Amino acid sequence: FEFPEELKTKLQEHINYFPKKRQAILLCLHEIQNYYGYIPPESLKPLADMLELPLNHVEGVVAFYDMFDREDKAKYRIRVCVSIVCHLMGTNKLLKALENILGIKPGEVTPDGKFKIVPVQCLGACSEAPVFMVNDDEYKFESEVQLNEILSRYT
Amino acid sequence: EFEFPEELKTKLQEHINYFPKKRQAILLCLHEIQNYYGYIPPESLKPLADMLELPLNHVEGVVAFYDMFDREDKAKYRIRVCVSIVCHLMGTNKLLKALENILGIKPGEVTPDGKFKIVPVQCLGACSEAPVFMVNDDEYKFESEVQLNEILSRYT
Amino acid sequence: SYPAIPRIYAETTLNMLLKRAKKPRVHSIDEYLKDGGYQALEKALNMSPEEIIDWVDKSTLRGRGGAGFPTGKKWKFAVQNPGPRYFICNADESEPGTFKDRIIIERDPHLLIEGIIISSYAIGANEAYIYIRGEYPAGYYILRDAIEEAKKKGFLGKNILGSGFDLEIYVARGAGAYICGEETALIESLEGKRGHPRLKPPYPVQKGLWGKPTVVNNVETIANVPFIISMGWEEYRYIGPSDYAGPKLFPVSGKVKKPGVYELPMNTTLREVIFKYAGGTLGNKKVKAVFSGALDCFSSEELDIPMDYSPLGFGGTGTVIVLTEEDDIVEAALKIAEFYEHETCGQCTPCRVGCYEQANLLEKIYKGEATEQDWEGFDFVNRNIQPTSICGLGAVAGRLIRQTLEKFPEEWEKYRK
Amino acid sequence: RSYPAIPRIYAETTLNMLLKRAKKPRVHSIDEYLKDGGYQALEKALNMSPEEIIDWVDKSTLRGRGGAGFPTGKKWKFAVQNPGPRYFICNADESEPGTFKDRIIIERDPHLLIEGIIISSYAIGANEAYIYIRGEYPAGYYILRDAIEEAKKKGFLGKNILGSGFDLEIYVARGAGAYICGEETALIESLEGKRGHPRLKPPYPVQKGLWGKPTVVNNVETIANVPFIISMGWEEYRYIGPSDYAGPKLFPVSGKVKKPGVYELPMNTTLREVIFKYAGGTLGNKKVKAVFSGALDCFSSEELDIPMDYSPLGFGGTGTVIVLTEEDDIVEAALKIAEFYEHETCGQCTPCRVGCYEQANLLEKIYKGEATEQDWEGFDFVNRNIQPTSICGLGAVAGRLIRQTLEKFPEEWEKYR
Ligand SMILES: CC(=O)C1=CN([C@@H]2O[C@H](COP(=O)(O)OP(=O)(O)OC[C@H]3O[C@@H](n4cnc5c(N)ncnc54)[C@H](O)[C@@H]3O)[C@@H](O)[C@H]2O)C=CC1
Ligand SMILES: CC(=O)C1=CN([C@@H]2O[C@H](COP(=O)(O)OP(=O)(O)OC[C@H]3O[C@@H](n4cnc5c(N)ncnc54)[C@H](O)[C@@H]3O)[C@@H](O)[C@H]2O)C=CC1
Ligand SMILES: Cc1cc2c(cc1C)N(C[C@H](O)[C@H](O)[C@H](O)COP(=O)(O)O)c1[nH]c(=O)[nH]c(=O)c1N2
Ligand SMILES: Cc1cc2c(cc1C)N(C[C@H](O)[C@H](O)[C@H](O)COP(=O)(O)O)c1[nH]c(=O)[nH]c(=O)c1N2
Ligand code: SF4
Ligand code: SF4
Ligand code: FES
Ligand code: FES
Ligand code: NA
Ligand code: NA
Ligand code: NA
Ligand code: NA
Ligand code: NA
Ligand code: NA
Ligand code: NA
Ligand code: NA
Ligand code: NA
Repeated sequence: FEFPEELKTKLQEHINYFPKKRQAILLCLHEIQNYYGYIPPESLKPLADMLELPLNHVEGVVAFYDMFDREDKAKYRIRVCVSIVCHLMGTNKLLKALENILGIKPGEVTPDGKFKIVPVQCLGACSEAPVFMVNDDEYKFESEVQLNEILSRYT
Repeated sequence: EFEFPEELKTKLQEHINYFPKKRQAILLCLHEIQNYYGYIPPESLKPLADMLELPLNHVEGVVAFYDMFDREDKAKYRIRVCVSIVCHLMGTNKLLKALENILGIKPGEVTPDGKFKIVPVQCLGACSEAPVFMVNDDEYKFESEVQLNEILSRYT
Repeated sequence: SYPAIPRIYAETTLNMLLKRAKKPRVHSIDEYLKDGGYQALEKALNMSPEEIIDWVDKSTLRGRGGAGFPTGKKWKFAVQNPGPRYFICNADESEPGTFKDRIIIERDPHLLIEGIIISSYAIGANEAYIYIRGEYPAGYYILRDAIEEAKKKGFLGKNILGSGFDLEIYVARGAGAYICGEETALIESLEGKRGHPRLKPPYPVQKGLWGKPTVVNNVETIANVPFIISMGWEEYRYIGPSDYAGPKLFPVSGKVKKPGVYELPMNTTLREVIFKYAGGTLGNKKVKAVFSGALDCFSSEELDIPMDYSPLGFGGTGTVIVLTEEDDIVEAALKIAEFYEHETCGQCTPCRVGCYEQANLLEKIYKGEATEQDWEGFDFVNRNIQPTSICGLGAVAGRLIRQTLEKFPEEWEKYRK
Repeated sequence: RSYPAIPRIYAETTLNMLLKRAKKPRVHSIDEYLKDGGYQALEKALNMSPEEIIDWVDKSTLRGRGGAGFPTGKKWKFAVQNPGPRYFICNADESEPGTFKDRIIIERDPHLLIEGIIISSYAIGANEAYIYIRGEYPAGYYILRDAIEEAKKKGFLGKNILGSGFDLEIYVARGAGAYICGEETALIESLEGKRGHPRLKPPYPVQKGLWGKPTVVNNVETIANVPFIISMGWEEYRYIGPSDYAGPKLFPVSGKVKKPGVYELPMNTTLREVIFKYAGGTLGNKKVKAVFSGALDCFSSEELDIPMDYSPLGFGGTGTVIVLTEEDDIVEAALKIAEFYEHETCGQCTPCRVGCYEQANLLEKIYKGEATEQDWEGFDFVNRNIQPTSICGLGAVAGRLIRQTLEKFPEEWEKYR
């Protein structure tokens, strides 16, 4: 396995950004996940070499940090907050609306690999509960009609 | 000399700062003045002109033009009675009669206590609810004298 | 807390403009957002202004303020002129029998606001106005509060939703003049002056507020804009007849069982408005006439016309004041004359003297104190209000009354004897 | 410059300091920051000795806004007694439930934070500084990267800043989903490219931090105060609020209030005032049952009259106000707090590892009505025994709020027994 040159260039920028290469590990893993829609297991050995770190170190880090997903490829990650404020204000309504539109529940991917619902802890937008993200974009859920229109923006 | 009380002057300054140009606030200011005093005091116009950076005769002409402003009669509550086509068809005269029975005044007149003035006005844009009147900013369908009496009892 | 407003009945077959405003209460931004509100704006900001103009043009949207001028075409005229440009929402609604615009303002203010934002973007205006008549104080407080809600949610201010588009909406109040709904008098009032109409041309789109390109559009017109963007122009054009497409509001008053505002397609006939929707006449009396505000008088022989902007259509504001068989047409004509007497701005001599004399003499006729000369004078004056007039008031101050003279000669004759 | 979508959190200020710009929900770039007099505090700072800056920050009575309220000046003094090089770290990991105060500074007024970081770095003699921002704030990350570049171009970062001989680079690191990485020592481990495992304290970072060197870690909101202290002087700063607990404070208010959002207020404000005077009262005007101070404390409705300060009887914490009303099931809410700690224990310490897990696992059984008598007794035991041997604050408090609900709402718990 080998990184495409456009991605490798991007990883090199991160590695060169901080004073020490190993500081770039999380920026690198975000970049990888952005590129592939998940963390390819085969990507870690080459990344470890670029960071001048042992492979097991890199594996331990991927395992520790909940945002990284080595299991499921998805184009769009719908992160749904399931913490206290969103729960009080209507996480379950958002989840039901998502099941109506997409036919999936938290932890599942659509068969086309387009959407995965990820249950997450407080997203720091609790005044706008219930909160969800679609990749980097963040939104307040208002209603199913509203949600349907938002999701239609992601092709 | 006449000066605006600070509570009024403050509100006038908000309006004047609201639009991009000071002079655009002229009607909002005059509404505010009439709200405070129960009419437009003639003496108020020169200070307002100064605040708007307009000539006095400009302000005077604007007050004269706009029918909502009243330089003659102080009144705590203006009972605006619609006298246009739909309200006329549906019972303006019944409403005027009820008002005369309760308050003892006709259109154009003020009660002796200065509390109520009846103001005949053109179509108020609530014609489905004819006959229509306002009491200051509140607006109502007239149903009957007993009902009108209850409405007016809320203005003290 | 807002001033008391009468609870005007509202009914819709289309569920668009009156989707929320059929319920007589303020719908605030959260309720608006629950119904998908402001998603049309988000869509619009991802389109070019030129595209938005194109969609509004192809929709067939015509001016709902009464003249029916094609809206997209108005916008195109504006944008061919150098900026800055201004966008004005005309909420002066003061035509007799007309209460269609206030129910949007007072019940679903965000529909209007969303429309203003999209329209302003379309024509490149960074400053917009609502001019609301002074006798709508509640509408004013509701709009001010709604605009602050829109600011809170980032739909107004600088760099709206990262688009680079900036907009402020200012709310101005009228203070008693019908003429300030005439678009050029409205502009004079926004500039801090008396409401005196300007000679046209130029039209506002060439020379308006502070002499810059300015679009004036009616409340109802603007309320259509979110639907055009949300549905697309083709889907919008499926509503009603393809040549006069979209929802229309019809304020119905007078001698009907169910007076109120009806949202209906424009292929609806006048007879259907009265009998199918507004519940027929009070006491099931016969229709004598319908006043289209203070503009036209239709007789009972003219009820099968479409409520559209065609030459043979009802046109105007869609305002339907129903008179029945026992209503005296001369008494009704007097009220129309009194209206115009009260509202001429006086700049033009035949309008000034003609509106006054028409009312003065018709009162004499009505009271049976008219001389033969007063009769002949009334006829002459009625025919001579229009010459030299620089705005539509003088053009039409004799129109409805003349139509009653032609359509109800027997009633008038009773007065001439 | 296009950024990911951010919901438009409402923000309101009585003091016009931290939220002078951030009360408007958009990015304020360097030109707007400069127009408001920004970066003049830095210039003034660079004409001062580090020693004097520390003195001012000490005399301001500024306390850590990350939640513990440690005196900031004292923290800095401790660092500078140790030989360099030294490092400065801005903690932007903000992941406590209910807590969204820091992001509005980052996303709307980044230069306020940047200016604070430069002054603070100069004060402690750090030439290398970091912002560690949680991974779930991607917009904040890009906004900060862009602002740093703006600052560089205007000569506020780099070598020999404004001819002072002071050098600074600010690096922006991202988290990747671990609440624990907000704990200052786990944050440092993460910056060093490792798992976010907290270290035994003491030593505190000011003695031994990043690469073993003296390191000051301060919260976003703490740092954002620094430009004001320099701009106005410490005397003037102390005139804000009560003289013991001086300065502006941000209060993120969520849950069952009419106006959820961030409020900038002085710390003599009561909790009752926050909810009722500022946040508009409760949804549906329902009675307040409890306030959760993030995931740390539970206040009952008998404890609303407390000051929002760092006093022993005060609200304390981060200022986070999650409101629950009379219908909200306290056991259901406790389960959500238990689930949070279950998901975030790093697992180094055995009672924390097993305790956070079992607390959640058993409370779910209790909630679902499937708990045995031994499950109930086990729950009580585990809740009281998460803390022993813990080396960071998570283990120390993972049972705290839940225990408070057990003591303050026994009626409701007993119903589940
Ligand atoms: C709703 C309400 O309370 C009232 C409504 N009206 C209505 O006002 C209408 C007359 O309005 P106006 O005199 O503005 O009509 P118009 O036909 O001269 O112009 C209509 C619109 O199209 C524009 N327009 C017309 N010709 C144009 C041209 N050549 N180029 C650019 N714009 C043009 C013009 O600027 C205006 O906005 C009547 O039909 C009434 O129904 C009158 C009084 C009160
Ligand atoms: C904002 C947010 O998302 C979260 C905030 N928190 C808050 O974190 C707080 C606990 O933090 P910590 O365990 O760091 O508190 P502490 O009291 O041990 O120390 C606070 C600061 O003072 C320094 N400090 C304390 N004693 C010191 C000493 N003797 N010498 C030097 N520095 C000292 C210490 O290094 C840290 O920076 C709680 O009150 C929570 O409110 C927790 C989780 C998430
Ligand atoms: C005397 C008089 C009074 C008014 C008008 C005309 C005249 C002659 N017009 C029509 C106005 O000038 C203009 O045509 C419309 O506002 C344009 O908007 P639309 O193209 O209809 O959307 C008008 N329009 C409106 O929207 N509200 C109003 O209250 C009035 N009042
Ligand atoms: C589990 C856990 C999690 C966090 C913290 C603590 C603990 C125990 N702390 C507090 C942090 O360790 C430290 O006290 C502050 O960052 C110090 O800065 P101030 O003195 O508040 O300016 C903390 N602080 C902060 O600024 N942001 C955060 O996201 C967190 N998260
Ligand atoms: S036609 Fe009549 S209302 Fe219009 S400008 Fe002339 S005088 Fe004024
Ligand atoms: S107390 Fe808990 S979170 Fe803190 S270091 Fe120990 S196991 Fe990790
Ligand atoms: S609890 Fe969902 S964003 Fe905070
Ligand atoms: S005629 Fe009276 S409100 Fe219209
Ligand atoms: Na270094
Ligand atoms: Na979950
Ligand atoms: Na301007
Ligand atoms: Na009215
Ligand atoms: Na209404
Ligand atoms: Na604005
Ligand atoms: Na009038
Ligand atoms: Na300023
Ligand atoms: Na520069």
